[PDB]
Amino acid sequence: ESFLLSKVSFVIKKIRLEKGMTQEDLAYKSNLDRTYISGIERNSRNLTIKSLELIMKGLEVSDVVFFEMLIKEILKH
Amino acid sequence: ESFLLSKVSFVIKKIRLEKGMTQEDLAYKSNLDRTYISGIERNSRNLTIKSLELIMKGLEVSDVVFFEMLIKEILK
Amino acid sequence: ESFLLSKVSFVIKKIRLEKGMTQEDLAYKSNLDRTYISGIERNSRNLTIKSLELIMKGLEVSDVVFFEMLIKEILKH
Amino acid sequence: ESFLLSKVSFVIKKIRLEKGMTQEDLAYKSNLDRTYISGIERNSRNLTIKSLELIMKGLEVSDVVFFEMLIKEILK
DNA sequence: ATGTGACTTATAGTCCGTGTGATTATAGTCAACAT
DNA sequence: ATGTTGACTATAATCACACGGACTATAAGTCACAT
Repeated sequence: ESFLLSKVSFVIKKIRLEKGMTQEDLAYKSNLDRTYISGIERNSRNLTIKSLELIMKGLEVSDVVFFEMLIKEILKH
Repeated sequence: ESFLLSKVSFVIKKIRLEKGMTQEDLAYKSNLDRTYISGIERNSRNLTIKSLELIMKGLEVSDVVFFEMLIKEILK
Repeated sequence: ESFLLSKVSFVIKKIRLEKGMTQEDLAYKSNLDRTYISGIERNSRNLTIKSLELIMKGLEVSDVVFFEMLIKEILKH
Repeated sequence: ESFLLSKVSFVIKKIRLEKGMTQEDLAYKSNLDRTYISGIERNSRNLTIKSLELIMKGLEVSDVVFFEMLIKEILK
């Protein structure tokens, strides 16, 4: 569907595994539904900047380093 | 409101201006509503990635250039 | 399958709803997985007395009270 | 160990005796292993409902009578 | 008769994830009128 | 030109649940040898 979305959803998962988190921890720490974290990674889903922020806080990661990894993923072949 | 959401909006407005675009024209170029655009720039909207993407295409700016800018703006 | 199991299964759910609990709450307080609580209610799984005991403690109900409702459900038409 | 588990077992042993059965015979009647039964009666086993059901069949006691008894036993 | 121990094998119970209908909050989109 | 106020309607986001596969702990079932 959307170019950027699958990149965002890819990076959320990448970080989540890097930090040895599971989906449902992240769902807690991000103060969003269990199934939403799944749905974001699983398919992609069209999240909101506010929701993205919540997830970033949950990944225990800064806006900045998130976007830095986002850029790197976009740039790949 | 949100810090990120504010910086996003600021960035959208910044790029629109360094390109000498009007809102009217930013909305024409991305096929969204001008009041919608207005709203974002006065930070009254919490856009989705999809929408953000349409706005980048309307600004004629790559995802990467946008985020490069968004990062810099984020750091005061 | 087993006669007693689906009865035990039924009564666990009945109580759980009577107390306005959700599976999530229950598996919570029973310190079992929410998958297992679901599994039990769903497909009448074959639990252990120890696990049943945990569920009773989770339902905030006593041995006695449970077995009294168990007897009732068995007796029904 | 568990409180319930001990009284299940106690009950199983109680009924086997009130009937005049040996373990050997409770095992035969319920098509289970004798050491299996001995284990339960010394309370070294944590039955599943299914197993309990087989032991009730062997004792020839309905679920209801078993639980009526277990309750009474439970209340000291 | 019953009670051990110790040793496989079935399965109970765990852990992480997928996929889904139904409801609620809210973004997406477009009016009217402002300046 | 841009701002703001309601609106309607799509959909983001929530909530309670089912379902699967893979792995770990342990109950199920059977030996040998006590007594």
